[PDB]
Amino acid sequence: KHMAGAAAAGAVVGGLGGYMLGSAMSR
Repeated sequence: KHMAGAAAAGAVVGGLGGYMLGSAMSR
């Protein structure tokens, strides 16, 4: 059930990473 680990790590990193890189490239 490594789906919980990969999903948790991917969701967290994706949130912070998507925001910074998101607003950074947007402005």
